[PDB]
Amino acid sequence: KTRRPDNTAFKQQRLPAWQPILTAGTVLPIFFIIGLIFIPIGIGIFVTSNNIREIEIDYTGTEPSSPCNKCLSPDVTPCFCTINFTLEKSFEGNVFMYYGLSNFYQNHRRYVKSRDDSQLNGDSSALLNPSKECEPYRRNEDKPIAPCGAIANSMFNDTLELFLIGNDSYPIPIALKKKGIAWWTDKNVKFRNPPGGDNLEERFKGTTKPVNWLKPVYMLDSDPDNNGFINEDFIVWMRTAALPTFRKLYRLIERKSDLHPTLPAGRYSLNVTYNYPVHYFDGRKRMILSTISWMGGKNPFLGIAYIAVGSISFLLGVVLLVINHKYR
Amino acid sequence: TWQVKANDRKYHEQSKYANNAIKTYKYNAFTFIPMNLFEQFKRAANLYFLALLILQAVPQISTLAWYTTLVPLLVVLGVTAIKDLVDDVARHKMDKEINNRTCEVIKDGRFKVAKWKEIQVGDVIRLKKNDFVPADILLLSSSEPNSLCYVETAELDGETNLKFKMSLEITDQYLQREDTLATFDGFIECEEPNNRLDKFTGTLFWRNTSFPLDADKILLRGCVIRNTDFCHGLVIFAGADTKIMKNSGKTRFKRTKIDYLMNYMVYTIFVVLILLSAGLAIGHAYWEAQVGNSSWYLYDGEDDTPSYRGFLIFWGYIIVLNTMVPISLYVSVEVIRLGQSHFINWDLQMYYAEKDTPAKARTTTLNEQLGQIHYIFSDKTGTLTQNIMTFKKCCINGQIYGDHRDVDFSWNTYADGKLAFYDHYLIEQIQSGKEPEVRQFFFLLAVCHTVMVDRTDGQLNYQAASPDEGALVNAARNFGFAFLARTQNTITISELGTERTYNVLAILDFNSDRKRMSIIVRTPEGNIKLYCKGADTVIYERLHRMNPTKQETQDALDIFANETLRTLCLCYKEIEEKEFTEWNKKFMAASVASTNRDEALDKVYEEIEKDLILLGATAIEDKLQDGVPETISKLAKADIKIWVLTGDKKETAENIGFACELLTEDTTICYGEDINSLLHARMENFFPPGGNRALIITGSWLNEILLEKRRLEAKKEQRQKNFVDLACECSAVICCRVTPKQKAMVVDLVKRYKKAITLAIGDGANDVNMIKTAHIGVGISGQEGMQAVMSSDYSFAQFRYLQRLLLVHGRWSYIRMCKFLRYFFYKNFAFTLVHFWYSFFNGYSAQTAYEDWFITLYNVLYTSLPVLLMGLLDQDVSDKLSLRFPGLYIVGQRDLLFNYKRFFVSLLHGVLTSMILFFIPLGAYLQTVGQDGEAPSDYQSFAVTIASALVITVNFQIGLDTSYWTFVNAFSIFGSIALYFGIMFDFTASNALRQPYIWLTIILTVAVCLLPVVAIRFLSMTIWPSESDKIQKHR
Ligand SMILES: CCCCCCCC/C=C\CCCCCCCC(=O)O[C@@H](COC(=O)CCCCCCCCCCCCCCC)COP(=O)([O-])OCC[N+](C)(C)C
Ligand SMILES: *[C@@H]1O[C@H](CO)[C@@H](O[C@@H]2O[C@H](CO)[C@@H](O[C@@H]3O[C@H](CO)[C@@H](O)[C@H](O)[C@@H]3O)[C@H](O)[C@H]2NC(C)=O)[C@H](O)[C@H]1NC(C)=O
Ligand SMILES: *[C@@H]1O[C@H](CO)[C@@H](O)[C@H](O)[C@H]1NC(C)=O
Ligand SMILES: *[C@@H]1O[C@H](CO)[C@@H](O)[C@H](O)[C@H]1NC(C)=O
Ligand SMILES: [Mg+2]
Repeated sequence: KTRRPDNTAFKQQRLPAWQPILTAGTVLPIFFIIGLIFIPIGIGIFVTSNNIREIEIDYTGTEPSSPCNKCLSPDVTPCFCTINFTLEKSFEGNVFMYYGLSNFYQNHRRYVKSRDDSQLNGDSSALLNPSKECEPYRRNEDKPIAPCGAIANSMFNDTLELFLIGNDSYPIPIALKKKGIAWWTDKNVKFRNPPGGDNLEERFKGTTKPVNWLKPVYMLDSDPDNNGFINEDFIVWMRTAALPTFRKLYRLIERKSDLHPTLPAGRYSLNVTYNYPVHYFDGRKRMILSTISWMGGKNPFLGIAYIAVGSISFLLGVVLLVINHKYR
Repeated sequence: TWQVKANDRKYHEQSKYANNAIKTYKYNAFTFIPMNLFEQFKRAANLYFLALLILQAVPQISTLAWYTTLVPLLVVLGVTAIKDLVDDVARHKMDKEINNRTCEVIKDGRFKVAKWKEIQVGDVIRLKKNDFVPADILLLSSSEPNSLCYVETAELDGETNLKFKMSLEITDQYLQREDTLATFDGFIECEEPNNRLDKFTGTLFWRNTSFPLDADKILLRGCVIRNTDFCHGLVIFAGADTKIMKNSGKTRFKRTKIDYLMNYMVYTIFVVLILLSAGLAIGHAYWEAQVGNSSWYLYDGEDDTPSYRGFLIFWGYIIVLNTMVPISLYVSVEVIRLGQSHFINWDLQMYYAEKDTPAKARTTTLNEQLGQIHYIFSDKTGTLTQNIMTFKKCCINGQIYGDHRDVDFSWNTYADGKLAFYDHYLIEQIQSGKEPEVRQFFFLLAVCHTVMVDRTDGQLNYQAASPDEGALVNAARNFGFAFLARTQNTITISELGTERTYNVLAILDFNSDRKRMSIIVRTPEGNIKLYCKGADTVIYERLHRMNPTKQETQDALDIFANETLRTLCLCYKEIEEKEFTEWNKKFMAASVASTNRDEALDKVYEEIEKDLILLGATAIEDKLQDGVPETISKLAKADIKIWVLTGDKKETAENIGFACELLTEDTTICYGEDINSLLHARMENFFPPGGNRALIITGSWLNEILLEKRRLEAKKEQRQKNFVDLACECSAVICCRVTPKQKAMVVDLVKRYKKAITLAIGDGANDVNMIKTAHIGVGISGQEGMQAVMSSDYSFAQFRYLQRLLLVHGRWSYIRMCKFLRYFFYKNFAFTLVHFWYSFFNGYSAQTAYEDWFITLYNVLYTSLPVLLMGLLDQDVSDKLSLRFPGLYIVGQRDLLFNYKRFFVSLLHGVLTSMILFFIPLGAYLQTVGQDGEAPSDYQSFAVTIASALVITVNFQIGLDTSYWTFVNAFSIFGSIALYFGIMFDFTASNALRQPYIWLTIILTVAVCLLPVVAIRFLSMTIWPSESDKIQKHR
């Protein structure tokens, strides 16, 4: 036929290699060292998570006999709801203020896609020409919606205020920072206002507000840094969640200058303006206060998961060790 | 009834008669593109991928780009179309060569050239020496006397020995000249065309008289004229009615058993995919009825009733869950098959040094079926033997010779050099001449025969109808006694370089019943010698009492018999002058027909060969290819049954059976007559031949057994079934005197009535039909025609290379394929079913759990290379251990590595892995991941955690699978994981992977997915170690 085949390792199927056999001297360790590493990490996660103070107030007012039901039927548009909660243990360090929403499918296909990524980046071409992707809220009557899409339209617009009921019974307002509650990349890369100009009014010319928004994206916040597409509250909302039950960062309570705790233990009342309706689809708005931990946040499931997995792996190796002994 | 008129161009032109052109191609220049219908319909996966291409085209129902599926689809169809284009284009070049073969035809007036296409029924032709017959012709005349022609039917049966063919006496004495052939007008009413070769029924109507015809007068198409300057004939059958072309089969598209398994195990995934999507679609119809309508944030205009919304995503979930039957599997298999095939070509242990002819995998689609072979159907001559029938030993007088005791052959100028005779005592004795019996022995070998001389270009080549006789004359020539030439009445022989001419006066004929032949040669001095040669049994019955060497020669015959060498006793006589003169007058009276001419000849023949003197017996060795006896035992230990389908006569086929150790003294031979009693006994009632263990059936007896109305067909199926069960339980079956179609009939019989996977191996045009019929076809190189090579999936020169094809390249190719398929189905079921689990947490709205890019590149960059190198570089045991332990081949024959049980276990493993990959993160994101201003718990970070845990999990699962960890295997497995993280770390999603909780979750989902696999795999081998495991454990 043809000349002699060349003699090389690959062609002759004689490439150097190591043949690994699942010998009992190797599988048994990786079932004990794994079962020995996961338990201390499982205890470390579980013990630290339980040391994170957290109070979560459910103020949707669906159930009668609560001082918040009046806002389920808001005859007068500005509805104010007040709920009292007690902090038994003083919160330490930075305290994070979230808002929760249950049975709120932000991961729906028709909802997740319903945004124009180009417009949010500051694409002047798409500023007045939002894509088909945000079809249902592309244009209000004649001119386009600046934050087009269902994601921007259905934004969470309740107002939350924290008041400390001091010993004198005079409510003390609590400082709440609305800056730095979004990803650094989101503020400075993903979300940007349209280029040009100095005032946000001229930039957003010929663009209507979303149909559900009370006011346009002109004056989401007084500060020029926190208004427009670069608004923290708007950015945090558009950052879609993965599951029906989620909580999004709302405010920060930075470390107090004095040594005493940021939120000393006592009686607290939350002054919330009821604006967002959720009771139609059996939703549940909530306010969550949490304290920062050195190792991330509060995750009990991972703790019990490692105690279970660390324990299960240890037992499997023992069973494997016994089975190996019989068949040795 | 066929009707042929000589030199009447328009007898039937007034469809049944076919012009003498052939076609073996399947495609024209236009109808090749419609070949898709044989790809789309045969493989359902091709149809399903076409549905996705159509399904993803309409924007109304779409969740993925339809360009990502067209490009893989074209590759899947493209490679198989280009692969089958070259196969058919090759068939066009060979068909053109056969068609353009030149011949001579009686046109109007004279013999003028006309190609093989231009030949038609009833068209007189002339053929020269060493010229192919164009069509089944009737011999009318020849250049040598009595209008006698010798033709080499090397294609009808794979034998080089010449065949006797005789023309009609009436045509012999009239149609000698060219002019008489032109005016010849002969009408033939012969049998209709059929596939039978040794039978021809017909008559020649001419000169107001009918002359019956027979197979001797009819030359066939696949034959070459030899030892005659020219011959004439007229075509009877032509083109496709030719008996060679009717002894041929279609070029079916051969598919592996695994390919057939995936058909039924891909229908299952379609049913599940439809049920899942239909099941989720019904769930969304209820979800939109209750939660979707009142969810104001989900309002998008275009009011669709909840039933319609569920209907729309039923397709939306087909695209989302389409990767259950990935198109990448059928794109990667092309690489696996192509790479595996190229290992056969590159194999240096299957490279034949002196011919410089490495192996060749001519069909890459069937690589993994070499590990599935249940039967081997092998030609005898050329495949098992070298087609060299040498002369090895001779017990001349009483002493045995050729025992390496103590050649140049220069002392005689006629030494061709074919003989490799090593003993020197014979050479010294011949030249010395101290024993006259030595000279008489070799002089007999150059006398008593029918061998013919060539003297072509000064070379004293020999051609004979009996291969044994040719070896003897060639053997005699090397020892000085050269057969110079022969005319009708006298024979010339060169003895030790001295001219010597004898006037032969009688040549006793050779017959199968006769088992011997003799020749009365009158010496120039005056002595009469009746030289005789034949089988030992018949010869010893006709010896004179004086013979003292009978016992000594008989002992020598046993020694030759033990060595598996054919033996023929030699004898002469000293008939007196007057003694033969009376007999010669009697012998001439016996030449006439009288009544039968058989008894008259048979009678007088007996008294001629009485009172003889014995010289000895020869030892003709039918050389076997090196490593053939080792191959048959090596493959026997692999539970492979080897059948020998051969065109040689029964005795030659039986003899090689003992040489190859297919038959042994233990085996008792069941012949055709014996079987017919058993098959008839079963009809009037496992088979007793299971204890006999051997089967030698002539092709003629196959027709009787096969027997080739509704009730008749019932017996036909039952009669075929009975034979196969009887034949399959014998250790060795040797089918002799079988036509090329009868070779494929037996292969079809085994395939249909046992569902066995068959390998057909052979050389020459004889075996092409069974090479095209068996599941695997192997063509031995060496034939100048290159006809079995070109029609065979694989081709290598020697037979011993079949050990590496089956036990190394076929054993690995099955293991590597099964490991590839099972993991590739696992890695996509685990990857694609996370969209099913996430359906319950997103309103059943067909939202993918991974980012869009990860959907596209999962099977491209992140999990593509590790499995391709496992499909090419995975060896359970080394090549030496594969051949040292043939029993490992039984793993593939029994379908142990890929089944429904093994397929569903991969689905079960994939389903649980998807369950773990989604629900362990779900626990870690349902409540709180490490949360602050810069935190995951997005959808993007949720998708990153599953993708990262999925990439590491599957790339760690292949690491367990690959038992041969080459540096490329290690680089690919760790490079795929490293590449995935390299891509998504700027060479958004890099924020999720920069936190402890995300990595702790990923470290968990990886381990929970893998640790149960390590425990299960470890327990499975410990409790139930496989045969490969034991050898690896004891390696
Ligand atoms: C060190 C780092 C290593 C890793 C990075 C580099 C690795 C690169 C090396 C090897 C992998 C090469 C990529 C092949 C991917 C398989 C096909 C496939 O998956 O199709 C995909 C697209 O694929 C395409 O669109 C391009 C296909 C081109 C065919 C190239 C043949 C393979 C060459 C091999 C050369 C071998 C060389 C051997 C060397 C000894 C889509 O398939 P799917 O998703 O299943 O479809 C389901 C969805 N659908 C229906 C909507 C479509
Ligand atoms: C806070 O956000 C909510 C959305 O969750 C706002 O409620 C929505 O308000 C818009 C108008 O501002 C409603 O759209 C239409 O209003 C007209 C009246 O102008 C009415 O006739 C239409 O039928 C339609 O309702 C929209 O319906 C309403 N949301 C729902 C679920 O009904 C709210 O106004 C926002 N408040 C502030 C202070 O931003
Ligand atoms: C909650 O606090 C407010 C103001 O402090 C008070 O008027 C109201 O009665 C309290 N409600 C309950 C149930 O204690
Ligand atoms: C709550 O906030 C509103 C709006 O600023 C204010 O009018 C009210 O006095 C606050 N306190 C309540 C409702 O107790
Ligand atoms: Mg042959």
